[PDB]
Amino acid sequence: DPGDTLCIGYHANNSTDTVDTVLEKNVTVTHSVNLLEDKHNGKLCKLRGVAPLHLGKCNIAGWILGNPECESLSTASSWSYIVETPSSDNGTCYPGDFIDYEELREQLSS
Amino acid sequence: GLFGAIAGFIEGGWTGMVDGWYGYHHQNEQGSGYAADLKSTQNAIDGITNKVNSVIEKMNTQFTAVGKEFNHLEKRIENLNKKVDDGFLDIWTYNAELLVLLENERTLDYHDSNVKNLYEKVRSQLKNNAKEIGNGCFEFYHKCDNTCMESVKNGTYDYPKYSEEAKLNREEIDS
Amino acid sequence: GLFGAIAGFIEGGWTGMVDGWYGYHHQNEQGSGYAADLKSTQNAIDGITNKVNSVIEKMNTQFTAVGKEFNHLEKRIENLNKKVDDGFLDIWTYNAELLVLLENERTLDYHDSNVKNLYEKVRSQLKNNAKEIGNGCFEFYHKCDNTCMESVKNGTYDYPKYSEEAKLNREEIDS
Amino acid sequence: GLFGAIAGFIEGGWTGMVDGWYGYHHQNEQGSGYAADLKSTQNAIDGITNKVNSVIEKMNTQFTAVGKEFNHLEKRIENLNKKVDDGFLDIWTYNAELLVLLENERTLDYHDSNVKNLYEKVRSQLKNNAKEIGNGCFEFYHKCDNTCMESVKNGTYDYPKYSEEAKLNREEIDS
Amino acid sequence: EVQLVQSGAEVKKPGSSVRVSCKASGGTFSAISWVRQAPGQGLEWMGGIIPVFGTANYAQKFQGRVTITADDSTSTAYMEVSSLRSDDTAVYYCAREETWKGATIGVMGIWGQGTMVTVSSASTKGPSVFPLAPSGTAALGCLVKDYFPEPVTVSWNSGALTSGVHTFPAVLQSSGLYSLSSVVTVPSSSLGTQTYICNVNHKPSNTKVDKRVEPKSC
Amino acid sequence: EVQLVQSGAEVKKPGSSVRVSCKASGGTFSAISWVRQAPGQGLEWMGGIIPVFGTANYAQKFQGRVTITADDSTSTAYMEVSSLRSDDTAVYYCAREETWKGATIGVMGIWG
Amino acid sequence: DIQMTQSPSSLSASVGDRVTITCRASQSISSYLNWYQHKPGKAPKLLIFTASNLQSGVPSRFSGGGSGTDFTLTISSLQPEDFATYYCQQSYTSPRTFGQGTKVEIKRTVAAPSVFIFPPSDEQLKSGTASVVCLLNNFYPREAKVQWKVDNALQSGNSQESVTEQDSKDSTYSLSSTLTLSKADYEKHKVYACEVTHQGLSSPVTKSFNRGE
Amino acid sequence: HDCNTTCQTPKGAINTSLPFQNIHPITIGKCPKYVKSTKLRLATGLRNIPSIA
Ligand SMILES: *[C@@H]1O[C@H](CO)[C@@H](O)[C@H](O)[C@H]1NC(C)=O
Ligand SMILES: *[C@@H]1O[C@H](CO)[C@@H](O)[C@H](O)[C@H]1NC(C)=O
Ligand SMILES: *[C@@H]1O[C@H](CO)[C@@H](O)[C@H](O)[C@H]1NC(C)=O
Ligand SMILES: *[C@@H]1O[C@H](CO)[C@@H](O)[C@H](O)[C@H]1NC(C)=O
Ligand SMILES: *[C@@H]1O[C@H](CO)[C@@H](O)[C@H](O)[C@H]1NC(C)=O
Ligand SMILES: *[C@@H]1O[C@H](CO)[C@@H](O)[C@H](O)[C@H]1NC(C)=O
Repeated sequence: DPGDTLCIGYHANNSTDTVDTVLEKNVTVTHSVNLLEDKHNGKLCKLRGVAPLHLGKCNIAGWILGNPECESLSTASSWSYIVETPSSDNGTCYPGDFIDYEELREQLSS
Repeated sequence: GLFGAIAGFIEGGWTGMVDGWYGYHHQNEQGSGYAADLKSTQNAIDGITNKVNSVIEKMNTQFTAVGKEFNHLEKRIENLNKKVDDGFLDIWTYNAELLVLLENERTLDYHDSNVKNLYEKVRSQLKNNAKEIGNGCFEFYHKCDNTCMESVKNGTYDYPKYSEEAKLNREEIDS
Repeated sequence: GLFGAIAGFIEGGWTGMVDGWYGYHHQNEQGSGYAADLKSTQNAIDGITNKVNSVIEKMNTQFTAVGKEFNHLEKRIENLNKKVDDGFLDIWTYNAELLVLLENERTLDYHDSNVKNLYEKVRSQLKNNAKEIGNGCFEFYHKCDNTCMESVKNGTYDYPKYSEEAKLNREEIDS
Repeated sequence: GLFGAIAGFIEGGWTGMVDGWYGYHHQNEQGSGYAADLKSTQNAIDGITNKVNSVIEKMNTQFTAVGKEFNHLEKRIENLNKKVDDGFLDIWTYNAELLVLLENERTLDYHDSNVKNLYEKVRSQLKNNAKEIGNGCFEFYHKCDNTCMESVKNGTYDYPKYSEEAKLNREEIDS
Repeated sequence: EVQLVQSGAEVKKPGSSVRVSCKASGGTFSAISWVRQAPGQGLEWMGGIIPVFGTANYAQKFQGRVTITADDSTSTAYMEVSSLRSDDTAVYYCAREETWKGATIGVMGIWGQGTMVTVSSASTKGPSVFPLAPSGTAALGCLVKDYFPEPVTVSWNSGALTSGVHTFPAVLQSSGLYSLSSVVTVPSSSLGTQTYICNVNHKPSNTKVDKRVEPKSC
Repeated sequence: EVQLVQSGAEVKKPGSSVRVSCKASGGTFSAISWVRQAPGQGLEWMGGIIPVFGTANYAQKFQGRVTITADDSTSTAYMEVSSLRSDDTAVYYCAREETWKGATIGVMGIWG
Repeated sequence: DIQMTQSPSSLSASVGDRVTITCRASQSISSYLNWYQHKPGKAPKLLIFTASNLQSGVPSRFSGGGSGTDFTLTISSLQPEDFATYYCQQSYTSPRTFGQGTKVEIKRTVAAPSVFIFPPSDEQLKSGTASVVCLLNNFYPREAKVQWKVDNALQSGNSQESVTEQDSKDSTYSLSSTLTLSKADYEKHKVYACEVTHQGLSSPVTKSFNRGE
Repeated sequence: HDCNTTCQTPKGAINTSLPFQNIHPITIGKCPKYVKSTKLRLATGLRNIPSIA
């Protein structure tokens, strides 16, 4: 016979991707996909296109009451969620108890 | 390998084949080179893509705010709220880890099955006109030109056409 | 197919066989017809039924009222209650969808394995007394009556009995 | 068996082999005995141990007190708390039962594949120098001493060395 | 199901480069193919990418210029072509291999919405409208000439007159600018009874024109 | 990762017996091997146990005296040797077959 | 590479008729041919892939078949909706080539064009450029010849032709021929003619005007 | 900042279609599930064996 051989084989590359299986850990594969999200843009954004409501120097109690260390919205405003930094202190400047604070915060969230 | 083809009787892969996952290395007087089996490669890509799509698309969610705010006299519901979040975290983590672990094993065996099937498909086409020589390789007892080569890749090899040519060569190599 | 039998080297199924999942088509002087392998068919039905029973019976529940009623000043626990219901809905939906998707793949391969095993069981019984001709078919080199036919279905084929009869016929067909 | 080796063409196991899961029974003039294939046995133990470790180690928990105390006027949150506990109980029970059921099936097939691969590895080494006689057994056409025996266990059998010795014996047994 | 939303139309000059977006409504890993149709010509597949096999297969004509890429997390496909030339002035489409069977590589399946790309040395030029005064039935119309780029929106009497209205396709003249003609047939009696005004709008140049098509009298 | 914490040092007289503990920080089913080093001498593997294959493989020198065992729930390994003699005065180590590949039987991997 | 050749290049029917479009390949593509329908101003739609397997949402009237090198797409009864251009694309090997194109038209009785002419406006003449517009409204068939006769001298290269798509009400076409000349060459002549030769007209129809009147 | 998003976390928004995330367990909007997993790599190709020996 004049040689004339034919071979069956599979593909290989230089990829260093390693995956974990039930029977063996760190198996190198030619191609793989990542199912986990671990990166964030590091900025609070506009959910549903509507910008959030930012308070800053005040908590929700300060802004809703009108503490002199807080701003107010004169025009018709809208928001998708509320941002309240932990540095916010200027809320109920006069000491006292604000009833249903957590309930009102949730109702004012959007 | 579960089917014994990948890392089995085919010891290693081919870096010279870049156009597909599974394919062939041919050799004749016209030369030699690597080619990928279009039929088996595309049918494996579709299954893997469906596998990836199935994992992702079946997860459908809605708008939801996880955050809950409680005061210092609402510890029990706060602990109840935390118990809900932690329980969901453990359930999702365990399922996600095991899903990848089990499906990664399935995917590798899926490639193993496809390689084994492709070898057997060629084996059924050639029958005794070729000699198995290991490493997933066949030696032809008759001359096979470029038209004859791709005819195996086509899936249209003519066994009776070279049956008598190969049979005469079969009984002379073995003394 | 994972094992390459269903939709593989056996290209198509038989509608003439209605008494079982896997079986045979015989041909001799007494006639021809379809018959189902009782042993392999029943052993596959039991596995599938156990598979269906396992999915259903392992789900055991108790009496429970999902409905919870809250007032307008209990939004947070109401949101907490909704968060519990929605989380359970997403978890159950994803597991149920993936369970069917993965088990449906397993079931089809299970039928593929059984078809492949049945062919190999017949192959081991006949050895060189029969010629593989593709499509999961065997050609006998010796005459095989109805008793000889079902003897293969029984699993009690006598290779030495027709060994010399088939060997003489083997060396004359091939010139 | 999915691969048809365990409880398939190898009808039964060997209690005389206690040093491993898969192995060999040899027979020659020097005697007979059982030996375990070190390579295939260890590679199966590692996979099973990884399988057991994967199920256990991926479950990582933290300090948590399940107990919650409510009064007689907190029935709804108490029912909400109970609904959380019962929902977690049903989810974990169903996943745990199905995980064992599916993985137990996978483990048995994994042993089936390994037995089948070991037989085919020996088959590829011997080629026509040995005759398949069923039950996963080979008969040598040439004398095979202890060095020749373990050379198959080594994986270093010399086919050309006994090719002419076995070929002469091959054409005389068959008349 | 998933829906494909391509990027907006963009106009550039020869020698530049452009990248086209293709966002998925949900998340999928189906293959990506980009197809171009030139004005008056047939479809032409440009290239493709397999998310699970990596790589990026292109055509012989486009190999070297085009660069088809996709991102997994956003499920967004990108098609970039460099060394832009007037030959590539066409509309580009984004498709994903998907049918009821599944991934079904090879078939375009779900398509996008198209993306008009215009390459020419001409800059943004406002349209000029000249009234085609009318002479059974009579025909009067407006002439939108020498504008860039496409398109111009032409109506009649602020959309009051629609039947018999024929707005002709734009024509690329020898100057690299577009010219358009809009006509409508009305009964000869209403020539003086009803005044006819055409409303040509070309937002790329922020030009909106209302021309009074007065009858011509000798 | 899992961490191995062996039992404390113990001193006895010839003829007695001793069992050594090997607690895992987490839970694992990796194989167990115990190795002894005598003062001024080299290392010496004593025996091993495969949690998934059962059994307990020892060495020729130690077969009969040593008894290596492990418990699954606590993931704790135990090495007991009887008929203590002055020749066994040494330091004993507990190791688990584990690398980045996985179970990797044969290699000591993590030590005590 | 593969050369997809669609036959016929163009066709026409009158709703409810049986339609058959043939697509030929240079080499053998087995059964990797797919049919697509393209509408003016709308995204292309897949109808038949792998020579069979009607896409979800496509009505059963669209039926495809064939293998090897010759393929065929059939529509049982033609409707108003499926009046569009059809393309056959191969996917057997890269590059994936489409067909040349096969347009479908709603059949209509032969209708003579209504020819109108528009001289350049006095407002436009102030800009130094002149545009003479010839209009053909609601005619059939599409094919027509427009000749510009400037002082009985045939102007060539100075005119451009624009044709609208078929109207959905009467199934007719409209044509616009714009012969552009500068104000200098426009006033060099006094007579401008638009000779239209069309099937619906027994003889060519010429509409002319005299400059300055 | 002034860019749209479909999911928001205190550490920052995410624009992803993957079904899992590990940035922050407290989210607002259409968001993936939160897991403790560190590496979830799903193999799509076959075992890479380019080794010459
Ligand atoms: C099969 O391959 C040979 C090799 O050139 C060719 O002659 C023949 O056309 C091929 N058949 C196809 C492509 O269907
Ligand atoms: C095997 O089949 C033959 C066919 O008739 C019959 O003679 C024999 O009894 C069968 N053996 C059984 C049924 O055990
Ligand atoms: C193979 O087995 C034979 C049997 O004794 C022996 O001579 C030879 O050394 C072995 N090869 C090894 C152990 O590598
Ligand atoms: C299967 O096809 C049907 C239409 O025939 C469609 O509704 C369904 O979504 C398809 N399956 C999948 C998983 O898309
Ligand atoms: C794989 O190896 C890496 C180090 O190369 C390690 O970080 C990782 O934990 C290993 N995989 C497993 C499952 O232990
Ligand atoms: C968000 O989307 C809205 C759509 O209504 C759009 O008006 C707004 O400009 C977008 N914000 C961006 C892109 O920052």
